[PDB]
Amino acid sequence: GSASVKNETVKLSVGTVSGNPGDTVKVPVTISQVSTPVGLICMDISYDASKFTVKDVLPNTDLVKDTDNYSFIVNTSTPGKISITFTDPTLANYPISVDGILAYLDFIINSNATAGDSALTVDPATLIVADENDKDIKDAASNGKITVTGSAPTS
Repeated sequence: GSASVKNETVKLSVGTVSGNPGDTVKVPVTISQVSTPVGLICMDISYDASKFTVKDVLPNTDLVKDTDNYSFIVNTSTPGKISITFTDPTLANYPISVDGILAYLDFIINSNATAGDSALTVDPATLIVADENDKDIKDAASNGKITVTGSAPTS
């Protein structure tokens, strides 16, 4: 009924994870309350480049399919910024209108990283979630918070 022909408010959610210095932490970006197929996703992750270091990111292939159609775009910007963009032209074949995790962000917590809570600032302006009707339909709050335990003498 109210989906596709009607656009809803898609929540982009992230949570709080914990890790140790030298431990690799994976931050899942959760997409919730989606019913209309999304096609345009862009997000800038501005994080602490000294405390964390991104390895790579895992796209959820349930949602993002046939990434070879340039549906998967990751530009590793100047240290601390990750420009991630998922734009899929294959949205009629694969309608991302189902919930789950969008992508998993893998960050290594640095050896010299200080304990405490440090959140990853996902830039809300560069964060764009538009469907095939090109409407930004996101209720988004995304600051992936990583609680560094600091389980060591110090680091």
